[PDB]
Amino acid sequence: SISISYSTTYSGWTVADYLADWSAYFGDVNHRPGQVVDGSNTGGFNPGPFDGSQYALKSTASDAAFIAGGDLHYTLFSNPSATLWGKLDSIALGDTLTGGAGYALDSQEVSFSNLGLDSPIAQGRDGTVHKVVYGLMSGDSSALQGQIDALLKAVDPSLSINSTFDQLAAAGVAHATPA
Ligand code: HEM
Ligand SMILES: [Zn+2]
Ligand SMILES: [Zn+2]
Ligand SMILES: [Zn+2]
Ligand SMILES: [Zn+2]
Ligand SMILES: [Zn+2]
Ligand SMILES: [Zn+2]
Ligand SMILES: [Zn+2]
Ligand SMILES: [Zn+2]
Ligand SMILES: [Zn+2]
Repeated sequence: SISISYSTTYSGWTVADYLADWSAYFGDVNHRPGQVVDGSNTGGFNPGPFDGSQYALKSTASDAAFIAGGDLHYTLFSNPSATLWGKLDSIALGDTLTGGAGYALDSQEVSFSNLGLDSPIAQGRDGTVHKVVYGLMSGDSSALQGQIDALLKAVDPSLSINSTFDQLAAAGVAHATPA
């Protein structure tokens, strides 16, 4: 079942409000045709170069960053091209990316783990893993939100992305860490 870690700063926040805030502050890195710049808005894999247990990306607007964890593969130019696929077990959100091939966030705000998301290569860019991560890269947490909402309801059908982190802690899903 999904497990969430949150800084006590966010106890009274809803998951949706947190995600919409973080995504707006991270912004859109403009990873799209004609706009990809190696070393600026590609992010990186650990161990990489195009596969690993982590994919991490820093904002180009702010100090926000995220780390996706699991078993992740990027097809680059191979068919189906520009597809991230594999198993997505976790998403960590916060600021100030450190490390590398592991990555960590200096300020880890919220992490969602045991996501259990998996997308085979055959689904291409329509895979859930691709859509969740590419959404974050593009300033849009909607895909992530939809997956979190379904996972929460699978544990306890009255929970949702409009639950506060404290409500999720009372339901046994979330765990606070010191600010
Ligand atoms: C090491 C990391 C990455 C590198 C070096 C990389 C490189 C590139 C390059 C060079 C392009 C431009 C290709 C073109 O438009 O012809 C591109 C486009 C794209 N990338 Fe990435 N990328 C990386 C990570 C990712 C990740 C993690 C995702 C998804 C979660 C992704 C999704 C896309 C998408 C959807 C496009 C547009 C594809 C198209 O329109 O043909 N990329 N990438
Ligand atoms: Zn955009
Ligand atoms: Zn192209
Ligand atoms: Zn694999
Ligand atoms: Zn493998
Ligand atoms: Zn922050
Ligand atoms: Zn599957
Ligand atoms: Zn219930
Ligand atoms: Zn109930
Ligand atoms: Zn706990």
